[PDB]
Amino acid sequence: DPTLEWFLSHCHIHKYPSKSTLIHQGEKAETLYYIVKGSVAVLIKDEEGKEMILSYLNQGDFIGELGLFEEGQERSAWVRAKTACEVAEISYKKFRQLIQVNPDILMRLSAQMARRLQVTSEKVGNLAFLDVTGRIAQTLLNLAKQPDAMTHPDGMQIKITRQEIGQIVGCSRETVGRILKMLEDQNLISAHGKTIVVYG
Amino acid sequence: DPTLEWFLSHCHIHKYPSKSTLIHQGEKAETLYYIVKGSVAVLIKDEEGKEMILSYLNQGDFIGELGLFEEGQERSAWVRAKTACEVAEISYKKFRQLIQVNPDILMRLSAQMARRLQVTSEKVGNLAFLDVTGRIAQTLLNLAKQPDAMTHPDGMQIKITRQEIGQIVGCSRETVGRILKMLEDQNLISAHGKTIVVYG
DNA sequence: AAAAATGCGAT
DNA sequence: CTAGATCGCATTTTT
DNA sequence: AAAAATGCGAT
DNA sequence: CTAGATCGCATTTTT
Ligand SMILES: Nc1ncnc2c1ncn2[C@@H]1O[C@@H]2COP(=O)(O)O[C@H]2[C@H]1O
Ligand SMILES: Nc1ncnc2c1ncn2[C@@H]1O[C@@H]2COP(=O)(O)O[C@H]2[C@H]1O
Ligand SMILES: Nc1ncnc2c1ncn2[C@@H]1O[C@@H]2COP(=O)(O)O[C@H]2[C@H]1O
Ligand SMILES: Nc1ncnc2c1ncn2[C@@H]1O[C@@H]2COP(=O)(O)O[C@H]2[C@H]1O
Repeated sequence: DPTLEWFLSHCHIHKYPSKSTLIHQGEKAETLYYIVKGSVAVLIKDEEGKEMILSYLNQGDFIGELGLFEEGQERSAWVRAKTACEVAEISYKKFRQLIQVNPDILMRLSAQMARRLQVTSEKVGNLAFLDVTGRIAQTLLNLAKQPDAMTHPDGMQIKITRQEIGQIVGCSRETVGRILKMLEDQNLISAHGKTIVVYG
Repeated sequence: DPTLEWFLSHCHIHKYPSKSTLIHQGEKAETLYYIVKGSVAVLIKDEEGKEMILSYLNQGDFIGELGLFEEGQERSAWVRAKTACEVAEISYKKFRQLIQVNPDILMRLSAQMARRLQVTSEKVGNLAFLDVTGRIAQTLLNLAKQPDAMTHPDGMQIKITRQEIGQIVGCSRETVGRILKMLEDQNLISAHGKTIVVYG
């Protein structure tokens, strides 16, 4: 779209290698991010260090928008890179100015926030209403419908650790591994290492 | 603020008695709400009918904003009145027009969405990281810091059923009642019926 | 060759 | 009862 | 006088 | 093991 090259034209483009940190929880927020290319993960932590992924984010997504509305706000979560990234970055102070010339970009953001709120809420009912099995099941399903999913003769093929599915459904990596074995025991999937074939 | 009487001036003011439904899950969303007075509850459901409160909302809060950004969107949750209410209502079609004359009101909304996303996320870690006891504890604490909380000689006094705390922390009313007894067993609170004194 | 991820499995 | 978290390391799977 | 909310407590 | 969900109704607490 037209207003994109414009917005982009006023941003600092930065790169972040996979596994790195773009945003740190608790720090003063003054910057806005826009993923130009790559995937990141939004995570929160417990006192011990156990992580909980709240979302994944991709091209076309803004990051660090939450601290843009109320003075002296802190980052609400850690944001780490899943792959290599190319993020457009801009100063809140700056951004505020762009949306005056054109509030339409502010709209584009608010929409995202709306979608985000929808899914988080959806994620709340999930933790409240489904048991691990169901949560893992719904996850392999979502994962398989993703574009980065590999096409395989018996269904779709994904790659991910028991550990990370655990940080997604909110359980222990041990519980994942066991539910996994059961889902295979029931001929629903077929896992070998990080590779899981979700049968169709 | 000035832009308020303005926005308000273009809304239909409606009243809703306590226990009633302002928004129904799954229906076509075309209206925006603004709580002028009163408290509501945002809830989602499981196939059985068990409810899960995602939030409470008060004066100064917008409701039904999520379906305002993408064409043909459906309400994401039920919104029910906790008390009697006076809600300002307006057509999305209309609203869209007000934020052109003044995108500043759109800002006010987006902020709310930001805060909402923060707390829901906070609520996700809670379900993932805390056990019922801890969740109930954090809840009586929050409830007691609320303005509608009654001031009592030994601390703060709140009124609420075991059933509803359950729909808040996401557990069975039976589990609430038992944790309650334990918290009293430990001289932390003192419950008699819907009344609970959270000792200070 | 390492660093990460796993599973044990009886509590 | 039913569903999950633990634990310290050696064994196995991935960068 | 009802309608709602509770607790049983052994599984 | 530790933490929670169940179940059908009579008893108790609230509108
Ligand atoms: N309730 C939870 N219990 C345990 N781990 C959790 C929870 N919620 C999120 N997690 C995280 O998810 C991870 C799954 O695998 P791990 O056992 O290695 O470590 C777990 C934590 O880091
Ligand atoms: N629940 C969520 N879902 C999706 N993205 C989120 C969520 N919570 C936080 N984020 C993103 O992660 C960012 C962390 O820092 P900010 O608070 O600046 O802004 C946050 C959002 O961009
Ligand atoms: N995981 C859950 N298990 C049971 N009830 C739940 C859950 N999440 C939300 N709830 C709701 O919270 C209510 C608490 O009291 P009830 O047992 O009457 O009914 C429960 C459901 O309506
Ligand atoms: N997680 C949430 N926290 C707070 N309010 C919410 C949440 N999810 C939905 N709502 C509100 O409830 C409304 C239900 O209908 P809408 O989707 O129009 O818009 C929704 C929001 O106004």
